Amino acid sequence: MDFTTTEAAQDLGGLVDTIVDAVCTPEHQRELDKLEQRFDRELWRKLIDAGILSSAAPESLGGDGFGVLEQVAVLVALGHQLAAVPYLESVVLAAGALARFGSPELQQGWGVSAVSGDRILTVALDGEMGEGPVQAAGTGHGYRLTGTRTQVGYGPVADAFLVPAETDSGAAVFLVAAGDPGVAVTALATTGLGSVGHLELNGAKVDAARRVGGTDVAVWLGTLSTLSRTAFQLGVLERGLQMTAEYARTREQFDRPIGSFQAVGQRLADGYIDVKGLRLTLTQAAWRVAEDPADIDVATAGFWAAEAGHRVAHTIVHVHGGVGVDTDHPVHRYFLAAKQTEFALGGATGQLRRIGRELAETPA
Amino acid sequence: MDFTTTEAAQDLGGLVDTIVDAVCTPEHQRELDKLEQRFDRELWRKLIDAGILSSAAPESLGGDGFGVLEQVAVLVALGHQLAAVPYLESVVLAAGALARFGSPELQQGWGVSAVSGDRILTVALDGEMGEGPVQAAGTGHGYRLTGTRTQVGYGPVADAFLVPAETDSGAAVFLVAAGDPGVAVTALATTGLGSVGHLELNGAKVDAARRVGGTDVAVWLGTLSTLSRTAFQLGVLERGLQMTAEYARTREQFDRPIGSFQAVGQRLADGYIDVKGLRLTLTQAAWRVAEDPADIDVATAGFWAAEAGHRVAHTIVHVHGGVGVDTDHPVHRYFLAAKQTEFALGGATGQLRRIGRELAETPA
Amino acid sequence: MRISYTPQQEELRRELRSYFATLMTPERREALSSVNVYRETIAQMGRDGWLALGWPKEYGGQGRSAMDQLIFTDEAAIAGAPVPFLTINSVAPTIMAYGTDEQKRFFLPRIAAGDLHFSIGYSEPGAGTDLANLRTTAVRDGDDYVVNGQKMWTSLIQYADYVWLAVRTNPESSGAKKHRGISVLIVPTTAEGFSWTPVHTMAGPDTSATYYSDVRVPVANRVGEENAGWKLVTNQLNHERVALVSPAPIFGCLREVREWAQNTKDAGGTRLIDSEWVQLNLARVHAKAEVLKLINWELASSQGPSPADASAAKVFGTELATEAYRLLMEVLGTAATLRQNSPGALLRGRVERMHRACLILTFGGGTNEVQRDIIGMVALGLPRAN
Amino acid sequence: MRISYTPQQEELRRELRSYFATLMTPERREALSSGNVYRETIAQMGRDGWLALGWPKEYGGQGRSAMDQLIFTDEAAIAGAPVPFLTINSVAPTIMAYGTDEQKRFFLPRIAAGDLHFSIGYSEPGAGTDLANLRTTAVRDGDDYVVNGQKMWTSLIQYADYVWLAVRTNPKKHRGISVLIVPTTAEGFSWTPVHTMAGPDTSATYYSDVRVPVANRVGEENAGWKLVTNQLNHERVALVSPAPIFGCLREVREWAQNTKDAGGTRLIDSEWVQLNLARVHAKAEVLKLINWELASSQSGPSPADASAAKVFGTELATEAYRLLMEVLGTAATLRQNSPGALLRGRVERMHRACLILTFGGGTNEVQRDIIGMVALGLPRA
Ligand SMILES: Cc1cc2c(cc1C)N(C[C@H](O)[C@H](O)[C@H](O)COP(=O)(O)OP(=O)(O)OC[C@H]1O[C@@H](n3cnc4c(N)ncnc43)[C@H](O)[C@@H]1O)c1[nH]c(=O)[nH]c(=O)c1N2
Ligand SMILES: Cc1cc2c(cc1C)N(C[C@H](O)[C@H](O)[C@H](O)COP(=O)(O)OP(=O)(O)OC[C@H]1O[C@@H](n3cnc4c(N)ncnc43)[C@H](O)[C@@H]1O)c1[nH]c(=O)[nH]c(=O)c1N2
Repeated sequence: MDFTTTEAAQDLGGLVDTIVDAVCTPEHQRELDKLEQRFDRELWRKLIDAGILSSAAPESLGGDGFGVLEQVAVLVALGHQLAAVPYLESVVLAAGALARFGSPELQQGWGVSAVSGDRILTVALDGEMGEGPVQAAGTGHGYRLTGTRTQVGYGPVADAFLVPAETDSGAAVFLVAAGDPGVAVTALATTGLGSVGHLELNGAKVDAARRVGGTDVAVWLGTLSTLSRTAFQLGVLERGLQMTAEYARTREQFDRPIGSFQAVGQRLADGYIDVKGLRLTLTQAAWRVAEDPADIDVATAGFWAAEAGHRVAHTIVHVHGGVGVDTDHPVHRYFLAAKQTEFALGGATGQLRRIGRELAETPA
Repeated sequence: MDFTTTEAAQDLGGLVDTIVDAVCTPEHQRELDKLEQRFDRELWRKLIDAGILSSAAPESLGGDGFGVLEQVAVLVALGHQLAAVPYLESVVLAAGALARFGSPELQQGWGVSAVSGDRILTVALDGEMGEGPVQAAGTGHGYRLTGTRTQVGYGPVADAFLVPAETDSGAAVFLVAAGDPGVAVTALATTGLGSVGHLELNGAKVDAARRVGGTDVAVWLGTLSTLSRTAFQLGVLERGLQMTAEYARTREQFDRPIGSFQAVGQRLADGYIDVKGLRLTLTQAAWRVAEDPADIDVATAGFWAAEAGHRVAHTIVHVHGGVGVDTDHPVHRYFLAAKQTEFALGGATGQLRRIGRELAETPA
Repeated sequence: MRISYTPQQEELRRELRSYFATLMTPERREALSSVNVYRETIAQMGRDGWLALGWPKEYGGQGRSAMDQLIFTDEAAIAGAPVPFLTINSVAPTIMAYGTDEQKRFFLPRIAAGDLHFSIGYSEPGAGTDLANLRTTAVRDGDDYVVNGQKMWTSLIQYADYVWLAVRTNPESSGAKKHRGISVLIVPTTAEGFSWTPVHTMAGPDTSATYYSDVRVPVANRVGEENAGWKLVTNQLNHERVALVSPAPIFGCLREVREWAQNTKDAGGTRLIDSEWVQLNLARVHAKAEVLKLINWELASSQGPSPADASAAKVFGTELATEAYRLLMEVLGTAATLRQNSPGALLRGRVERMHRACLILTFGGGTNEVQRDIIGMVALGLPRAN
Repeated sequence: MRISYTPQQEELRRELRSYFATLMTPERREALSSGNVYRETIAQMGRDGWLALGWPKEYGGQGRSAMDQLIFTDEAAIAGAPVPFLTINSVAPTIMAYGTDEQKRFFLPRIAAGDLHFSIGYSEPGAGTDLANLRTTAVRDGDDYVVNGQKMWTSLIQYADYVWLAVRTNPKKHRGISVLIVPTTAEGFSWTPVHTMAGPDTSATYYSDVRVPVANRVGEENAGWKLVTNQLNHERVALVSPAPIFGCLREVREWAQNTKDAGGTRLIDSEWVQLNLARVHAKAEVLKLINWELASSQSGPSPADASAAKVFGTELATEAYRLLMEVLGTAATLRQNSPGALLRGRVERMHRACLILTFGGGTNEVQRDIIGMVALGLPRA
């Protein structure tokens, strides 16, 4: 038993924290608020230049070959400052799937370009409520895809999307370029105010070589998506909680720090407990996925990301009072980011449902 | 709009309180703990002699004709001292059902007898986990009942039971005497430590005239059972909470009342809120039932009895510390009684499930 | 004993439901919820008699009950109508109870008509929950007070004709803070030395900071006696009705999500509402919102109501909102975080909108920790914790 | 990085599972669930080497890690083995750290062998969470202290050979305290039973002019506060095992898999049951993980994490046993002795047994104050 993360994870995490601390000042966050698409190009360029994208990407795509633990470390460090960059979508998920499942042809063009930061890839796992999956009809040269996918992270600024769809052979995942005919991306306005899109495929033709793989690709993407968003959530909540503690030591009412009222301390301690729970379950889940079954440990940590998310986001705001909602202060964005991820995970209940099914199906 | 109960209810509640306060001393409660069956014969006699049983019973059974509000007041007052008498089982439920649905023959013997306090009736609504309903085969003329029921209040000291059972014609409710052949009652040891039985019917013959009625009887009994247990729970929790507050006002540690630590005050306030929620929903549900749906209002209050029950019971013990578990003190029995009723209601989740079904089935 | 609306109350509900549906059209809402309409809307409600519904007949009102007022609050909440509650439920009855005759004749009918608007100037950067810490000062100079300081969170100031301003009189004496010796002044927003700057929130509403630089107002603008304003600003003697947290938005969101789940399929082709988990979420919302409805009915029918029950309702209801909108958002799935006016928003983004709007209420209106201290002391006899 | 037991930790776990299955026979379990079995059982564990597992080799122990101790605790909890933890994890190491050479030679090997039993005489009626308020006094008379007062909640006294007694040797409040070893044979010592709804019996103890040698004092006069509050961490972190929660979850889950609901569908096929069980699982995982971290990091863990684990785990128990009792339906409240009890009434038993832990071992409100001060830098309230 040993909870120390790798030396490479600690080094990456530390370097990313130095970078986001320098770049994501309170003023910088306010400037990002004015963009039509919240994508922090300055940050992204500094991360590319420092080697962050290539560090935990496969050697086949030009990376240094670190893996899931190091990706988790980067995501937690990014979360600290609500980083508006598609590390998760492009490197962890899209490039990860090309490297694991895709042809050398998909790797060497799209894969390599994602890892170098020249292109932005994303994945489109979520459907609109009440609608069925994307349908992929077989043509001569390939496929025609018809359907929609929503809540696509960085959709409006992405070069291409990995899209699950039903085929005559069963489920598969296709790479669909933003410029293919029959492809339309519509910007969405979400709680978190991030870059998010709706993807409409209206007979979008794709060549056979755009098929990344079969049903195993979507499963892997689902798992890593929960894990990765859990990591980013930890960073959001860890920093949020710390900011709130520091506020409670500073803000005085009734001639004393609000942090000296036992009601406030009790609530902030429960926050520490929630964040610690998230931290520990994320650690277990990440070690399990690195093992390479993990589904239940991942869902446990996902539950914690949603659950700590709800309680800690509310605590952050309540203890700050007016300052917690005033958009001249940085506090408010921690609530928004925590909530966007809470429901991107399907909520506490969606994650508990995946756990409960496993407990039902596998004999005790 | 008016939330104040009737003058009669206030007068009954008050009289019951003076009675249970005089009889249910801490020494008396300890004596009850030594009995094989927790049935407070001295209290029961005082209630009979004071006219409490007959006051809110129908005139057809020899009562004074007050109704559900006045029954509720009595149940809440009983709850205050964890009264070990079958008021709920015998007078509210069993006699109530004979009066509303049964033949003049069932009313004038068994009914009148329950209301005078000469016999103890109860009802057996709950089945054993994993087993089906009692089955009533047509003799005829009459019926053979085969099956079990469990968690029967006052089962081991009851003269007769109302038992729901499936017939060819559908569901019906039968009066079964403790002495009928094929009838066996086994004493159960439960969290609450109250008089509770298991009922086995092995081809128990009953005459046609023992059929109380059809499916509407079982529905009415299910509804009134939830409502009456909710009322008794309010009495348990409001007194529990008051005792805890009094303790906290006087017990000192660190040279000050434990009640002066803000953490304690916040938790006791949340306790007041929960108890108040229970009081309010009980009020609505009792008013609605007195009116004749009511079913959803009653499940809402049942949810509150289970939910407040869990939280308030725990609060009562935690804030008392060791005194809260020491059987030389009366505090512990409030936890036990709260928990017995929580699960007799099916738990918070059972009650929510009934609500959710109605919200699903009835168009919004 | 009656736990339902009377026929007359039902008729009022129907009347208000229809009234607000004609007043709060999509066009009017669009206009109010974006960066003319606000003043016209209020003047219309004034002409129609709704602003003075609850005032005594002696002061031009209809004399209606606290229950009728509750109905009005709920139906306004249902429609999104921007009723200036603090002006009509606090400013005006405070003038009625403690004002001079000249204040009564000038302000009351112009407030009732909806032609005159107030903002509440209580809070400061150093006086939020601890309002007794306010430092904005008013110094006597002839027949005027000279006012210096600043307020924070001064809402609706861009429409305001006057600030209802809490000030510290006799700053010279250094009277102990525990005496709460403040005064209330009516300050016109035309006064020289007055200015404001906008404040934006994530919760939704805009508000402001206001500033007072040697602002001169007549002593005749003081409401109540010098240093006796605390009671005015905290409703200490119950001259106002209890401020209620309406359950109507929680029930409305529940109703709309419930209806949507009845008419929408999951992957398998089943109605969404036929899932047990969805039913449990909606049920919890129902069973808890019932408490907020009932406690408010009791409070309104009680009109004093115990300060413990007023505090209980406010804590319970504002905590509940955070919980309820969460449970509902889980049901809405991939649509949950789509804001009003995003493509793909469901139910007009109402649930997402409320989950952010309700954030201000837990710490506003007396923060929930302080409310719980009140419940403990008043209802349970607990001793002071600080 | 490894979030699993090493081979050696796994073999210890495996060994203990088997050892406790063989020790806790049905005859022995029956007998403990009603000199006798309690003393014989402890003497057997002592002979088998388990009582000194965690002690330094210098004092006859095996010198094993905090992780090994955690494993021991868990497997004892799984078996219901009545390990005298306070005697072996607090009394003994306090003697090791602050005792005279004579105390060390007499007490340590008799404790390790399981032949000598202690009770902890800290609390009094007026000194619970505020232990520094204790008033039981010890006054010097020649080579003896003369002890007068009373203790409350003095557990396991009926088997005790000695009381580990906190006394006031000076009438700040925290600075006037010493620890005395007091034989239960002493003249002027008596006790009366205290029964609890939670399950375990305990006692009140009384000390009427009780004489004990000054040689029975452990540490320096008036320096006993340090001893009794583990101020210098001479003891390992007290852990709240998750093993009973996971055990109950497992048993309920199996039962729900093998039992029909209305219709002949398995009980576990209900979505509500799955959500209850999932919640138990997901939360019990945190208790498992935080304890693993605490133990593997003593290879000091933050006082904040120790407090966090204790609050989280003692609160979790009250929530978990509720959720499992919902699943058990009409069987939930059946106690262990009862006809119809399911799973031997284990879940019902645990829902009452866990009540003492929220206020015991430093009450949760205080534990949260520590987290706030230590982890979050909050000021004294
Ligand atoms: C959008 C908007 C709109 C308005 C207002 C605010 C905002 C955000 N308000 C003022 C609002 O009502 C104000 O925020 C509160 O009244 C509280 O003050 P602070 O925000 O400074 O929180 P403050 O710093 O006082 O408190 C922050 C937190 O500290 C803790 N705390 C404080 N005291 C405590 C105690 N005694 N015990 C335990 N914990 C304690 C609580 O967690 C509390 O929530 C206002 N005002 C006005 O004058 N006119 C107006 O129109 C409006 N409208
Ligand atoms: C069955 C059993 C067995 C044992 C013991 C008890 C019991 C019930 N104990 C003692 C037990 O650990 C003890 O009850 C606690 O250490 C607390 O003391 P009180 O019961 O007096 O509660 P106390 O009256 O101190 O506390 C009651 C409540 O008040 C609140 N409170 C108190 N202080 C507070 C603060 N600072 N801030 C906020 N809230 C506060 C908390 O809610 C707390 O639970 C013991 N002792 C011993 O010497 N030897 C033994 O063997 C045992 N074993």
